[PDB]
Amino acid sequence: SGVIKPDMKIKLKMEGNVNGYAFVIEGEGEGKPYDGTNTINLEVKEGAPLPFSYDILTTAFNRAFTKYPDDIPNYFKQSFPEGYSWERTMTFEDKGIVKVKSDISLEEDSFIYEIYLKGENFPPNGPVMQKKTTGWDASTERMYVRDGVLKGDVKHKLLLEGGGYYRVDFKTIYRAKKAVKLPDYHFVDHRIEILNYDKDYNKVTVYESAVARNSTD
Repeated sequence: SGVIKPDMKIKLKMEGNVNGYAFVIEGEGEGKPYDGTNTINLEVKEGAPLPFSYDILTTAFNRAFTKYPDDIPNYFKQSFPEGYSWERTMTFEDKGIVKVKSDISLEEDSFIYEIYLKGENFPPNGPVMQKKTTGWDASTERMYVRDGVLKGDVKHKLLLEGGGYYRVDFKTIYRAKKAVKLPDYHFVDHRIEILNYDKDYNKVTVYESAVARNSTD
């Protein structure tokens, strides 16, 4: 049988620092790895109230939760039980930058994430530090092998209060902790949202769906 069950739990901890503000968030959730869906409930443990847009954290809160057709090798699911890690750079159009890394492990029927996030150079009157974003657009991530590991690129966008986009390029490198069958170039279509939040985003629920498809259609 599979180490990845059809219903998997999620536990995570993030240590973060954005424009010098340190914080700690813990999360618990669940998802359906084979359906590509996941929901995480986050709680700020240190650093409340967060003085920046929560949207710069949400995509850090696991591509094991991706629906894949059998004919596209699944880099992420094949990596278990050993698991995988990822590191990501998010370059924002006003020169803000987030670097985030996460280690994804498995114990019984929970994935465990250990996340470190550092955001720098956000303008003090920009949409991030002034909490004027409303969420991410739906996106498509381009997945392809480089130097033996899997890269994912996204030409992404945050939506702004009052209309308009705040563009953000994502570059992620995913590293399996064992030899796996490598996929060809393909796409993962995402939609992430904040489902609910309390006043200062101390308690937040995030949902994401993700589905893979070929690059030859």
